[PDB]
Amino acid sequence: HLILHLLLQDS
Amino acid sequence: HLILHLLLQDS
Amino acid sequence: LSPEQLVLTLLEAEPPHVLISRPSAPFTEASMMMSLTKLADKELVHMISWAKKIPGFVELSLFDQVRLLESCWMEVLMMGLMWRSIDHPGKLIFAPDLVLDRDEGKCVEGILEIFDMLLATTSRFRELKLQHKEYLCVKAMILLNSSSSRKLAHLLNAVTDALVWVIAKSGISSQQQSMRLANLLMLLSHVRHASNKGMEHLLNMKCKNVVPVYDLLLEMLNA
Amino acid sequence: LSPEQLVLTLLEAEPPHVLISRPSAPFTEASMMMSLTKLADKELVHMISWAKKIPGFVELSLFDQVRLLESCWMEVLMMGLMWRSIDHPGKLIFAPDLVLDRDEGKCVEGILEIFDMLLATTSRFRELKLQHKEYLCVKAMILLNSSSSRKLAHLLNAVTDALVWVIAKSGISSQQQSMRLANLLMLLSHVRHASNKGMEHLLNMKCKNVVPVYDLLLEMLNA
Ligand SMILES: CC(C)Oc1nc2ccccc2n1-c1ccc(O)cc1
Ligand SMILES: CC(C)Oc1nc2ccccc2n1-c1ccc(O)cc1
Repeated sequence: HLILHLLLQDS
Repeated sequence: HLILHLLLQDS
Repeated sequence: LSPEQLVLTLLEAEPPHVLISRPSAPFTEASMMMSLTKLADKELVHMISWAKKIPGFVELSLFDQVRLLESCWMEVLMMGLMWRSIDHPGKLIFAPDLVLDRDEGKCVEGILEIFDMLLATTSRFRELKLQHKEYLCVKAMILLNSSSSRKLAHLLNAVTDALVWVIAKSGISSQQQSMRLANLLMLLSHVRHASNKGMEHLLNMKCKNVVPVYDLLLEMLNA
Repeated sequence: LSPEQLVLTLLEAEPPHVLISRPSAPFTEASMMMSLTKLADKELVHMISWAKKIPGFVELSLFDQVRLLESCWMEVLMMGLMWRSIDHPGKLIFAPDLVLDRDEGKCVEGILEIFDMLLATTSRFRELKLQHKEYLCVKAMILLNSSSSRKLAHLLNAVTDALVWVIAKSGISSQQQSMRLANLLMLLSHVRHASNKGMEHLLNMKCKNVVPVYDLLLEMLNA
């Protein structure tokens, strides 16, 4: 869940 | 127990 | 990227230090667990950002990126904890404002064993005189060693090359260089042991309902 | 006495291969657990004898001798198993007549995850072409790194020196000697993960009344 938003979505 | 017997009783 | 250059990228990737934030109150098993879960949750948010800043980590498959962070998170947290406590014998420096003693671990049942393990390992890192740049390589190795595979074997090899380079920069003998590398990697087993124990305890505290069902911390604990 | 002499006594101290011997019955959760506990108990008798043959182990304080064996026993059993399974991909070589396929792990709830960990680690040891003499040093390092402090730290350093010497025996480069030493020692963390998962599972089976825990195995599991 949240980790696949943070790792996909850049900064 | 057993280990203190096997470690001091040799062989 | 030379080993010096890779060490520099890790120095720059370094997460910011988390301040605990608390409205006073003494320590009970529920209050201590509350403070630790609050600290870990904030630290996990930054850990994901840190990993992203490691050259080549974003080039790995999403499966692999998720795999490495979900398996190693507790180990990465405890390494940071150990590093923060190195110049503080008999203390665990969770945050500048959250300094726990060994005897304070008698609060939460099951925490004392973990505190002792971390304190013993910190003392071993203190004995070895672990350097900031060695800590940088060792921590990134913890993330990568929690196992495309060619890109991962490459990134793990590069971080390992950097560590070997860090050890060579001290000017010590070849035999002592091999020994230091072995001495540092032998403690990785201890970090995993403390982590396995920490995670078992976290499941236990949630099963007993000492601490509530978290957000990003619960995600890491579960999958 | 030096690395050469150390490797020679480890080569001559290998424990006997334990044979199962059981009358035919298809696998169930209780039966596979009965077979594994039965095997582990016999193997633990030979492990104590093996450890007493490690040069200088009997010279360590009795406190350390007992401590090291009680802490590492699962890791040593799994290291032995992984070495027996090295040349048979997808199979676990517990004993000559006890060759478990990965899918047989489905009989016992929570064993499959431990079987998968062990097979992936075995496949890594296979990838690296682990040599018999590197295995002997690694298995002894497992025993000694499981924690007079000077005597124990010296013995650990002697095994480390022996392993570095074995890696040096090939015609490989200095960078490749360090990298192999690093790849081998990072795997120590994996063996610890698998043992911790193994202990946790065994404690669960003991509390879920799946299997009665054998004499020495109960002594080892209890402390
Ligand atoms: C999620 C949470 C409860 O995590 C922990 N459980 C612990 C048990 C014993 C010692 C340290 C522990 N940490 C912990 C928390 C923050 C950190 O930077 C390092 C370790
Ligand atoms: C004490 C006993 C039950 O031990 C085990 N529990 C296991 C769970 C999963 C995989 C292997 C396991 N072994 C095991 C048994 C014998 C051996 O030489 C190495 C490992």
